[PDB]
Amino acid sequence: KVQLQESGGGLVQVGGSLRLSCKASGFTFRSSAMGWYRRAPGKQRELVASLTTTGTADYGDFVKGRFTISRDNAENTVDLHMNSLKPEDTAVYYCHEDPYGMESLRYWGQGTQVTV
Amino acid sequence: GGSWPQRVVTKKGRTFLYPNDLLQTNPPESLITALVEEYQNPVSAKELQADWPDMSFDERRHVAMNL
Repeated sequence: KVQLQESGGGLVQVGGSLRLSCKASGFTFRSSAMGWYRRAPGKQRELVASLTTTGTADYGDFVKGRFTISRDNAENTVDLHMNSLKPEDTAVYYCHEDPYGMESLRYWGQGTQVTV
Repeated sequence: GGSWPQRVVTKKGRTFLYPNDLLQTNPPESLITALVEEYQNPVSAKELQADWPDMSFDERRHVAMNL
């Protein structure tokens, strides 16, 4: 059964860096997209970063070269290294796995808080 | 009333016999047809057909109910 475990959130004040980590438990589908969305309070859920099994990355507009997304398929994990963080980046960050890169099959993590 | 196994229709109109059609070496034919013609994604169909024998029941159910 797919469980998505998130870790690495928490507070760091402006200009800092964090590593969000997400490990996908269960089946390792031959192709999948993994990434992160965020929800700031009262606002609408946004895509932060995503990466397929082939290796292509997709970033939200606001990222602007600040973030790096990597994946270690051996352990079926994905890590987000965030740099130069700012007050606007404070939100709840949710991990997601999309079997075969399809939103209809998406699993969600429970969400991890990041605070500047 | 009510019986077992049960005919299932999903929120998106997929039909299979539950649980039998999810306990086989091949995925339910409706799901293969859905990926090919509805989504126009034969790649997904080929890959689901390949992963299915190794997929646990929870994951087959997850796919069947949400595809």
